[PDB]
Amino acid sequence: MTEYKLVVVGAGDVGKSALTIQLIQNHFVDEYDPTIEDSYRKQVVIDGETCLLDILDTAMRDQYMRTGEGFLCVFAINNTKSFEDIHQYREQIKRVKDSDDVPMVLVGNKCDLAARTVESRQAQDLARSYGIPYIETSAKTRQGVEDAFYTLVREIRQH
Ligand SMILES: Nc1nc2c(ncn2[C@@H]2O[C@H](COP(=O)(O)OP(=O)(O)NP(=O)(O)O)[C@@H](O)[C@H]2O)c(=O)[nH]1
Ligand SMILES: [Ca+2]
Ligand SMILES: [Mg+2]
Repeated sequence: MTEYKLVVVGAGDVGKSALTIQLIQNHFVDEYDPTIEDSYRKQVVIDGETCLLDILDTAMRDQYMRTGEGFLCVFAINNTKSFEDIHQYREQIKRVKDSDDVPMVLVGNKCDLAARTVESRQAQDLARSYGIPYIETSAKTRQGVEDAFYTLVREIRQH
């Protein structure tokens, strides 16, 4: 079966682990729940293709990073700095992959919140400038979580 190596990156506490554990185990990380594990493997069927997903939940990180085939770049919609950090995460990925054209989706997480400081349009516009999809997610409600990871798999297949 086909394999996909996915890497989840982003600033602290944006929800990298929550998104990954929600996709892998269908439960929501809260305050004091374990996010010590950094790697996850899951067999899933995606558009009729049985897929083996390796997911690296980032906190020898560079050797792991270089092997990623696609990247979820995550910020939280109530964390302006995490959104401003995205450009640096993308630049790092581009350098370690040695490519201007890496499968990537921009994820705006925590879209369940009743107040936000990062507007959807400005994330939409940044993603357009990168040529990549933008998906708003909630690891809490599961909204868009499968959409984000599967869209990333589809971007890797398009590559
Ligand atoms: N309301 C809400 N809170 C969320 C959501 N996703 C994560 N959180 C909360 O945000 C905090 C950090 O989540 P976590 O997944 O650990 O983030 P992280 O990016 O893995 N942090 P770290 O860099 O420490 O690995 C936790 O309190 C978690 O419950 C979400 O979609 N909605
Ligand atoms: Ca293999
Ligand atoms: Mg984490």
